[PDB]
Amino acid sequence: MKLSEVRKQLEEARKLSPVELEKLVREKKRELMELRFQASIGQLSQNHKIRDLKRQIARLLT
RNA sequence: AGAUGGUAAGGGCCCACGGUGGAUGCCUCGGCACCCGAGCCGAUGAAGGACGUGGCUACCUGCGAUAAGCCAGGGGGAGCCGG
Ligand SMILES: [Mg+2]
Ligand SMILES: [Mg+2]
Ligand SMILES: [Mg+2]
Ligand SMILES: [Mg+2]
Ligand SMILES: [Mg+2]
Ligand SMILES: [Mg+2]
Ligand SMILES: [Mg+2]
Ligand SMILES: [Mg+2]
Ligand SMILES: [Mg+2]
Ligand SMILES: [Mg+2]
Ligand SMILES: [Mg+2]
Ligand SMILES: [Mg+2]
Ligand SMILES: [Mg+2]
Ligand SMILES: [Mg+2]
Repeated sequence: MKLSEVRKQLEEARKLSPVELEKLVREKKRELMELRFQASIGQLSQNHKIRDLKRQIARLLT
């Protein structure tokens, strides 16, 4: 389900949409690096975090 | 004075049981022929590729930095994150 709650308001992100969507896409991309960094060091990441964070940015990126 | 036994280093034929080898039978995811259908793609970048892409990924498959995937419509009704 996750998606709906998000993707719905992701469109609703039409307050300052495209611009806020760029800003948003970045924070989502920084959180990703932090993740692959912590996953890099070994015990400090638990999988799906990255997958879900990726696919999020993909629709987020629309 | 004479006469004729035994020995098998090894060999040979036969029997039994194995080793090696992959014939024979059965099998079939594939192939073959015919018939019917269907018949163009490309600068809106084709055909075909290269390098990438998974939390751990050698290869195959998929995909393309939104990267085994994103959106929506339809199908479907308990399982799902390919091999
Ligand atoms: Mg989805
Ligand atoms: Mg005598
Ligand atoms: Mg005698
Ligand atoms: Mg003998
Ligand atoms: Mg002897
Ligand atoms: Mg002997
Ligand atoms: Mg025996
Ligand atoms: Mg034999
Ligand atoms: Mg034999
Ligand atoms: Mg066949
Ligand atoms: Mg043309
Ligand atoms: Mg191609
Ligand atoms: Mg590949
Ligand atoms: Mg697909």
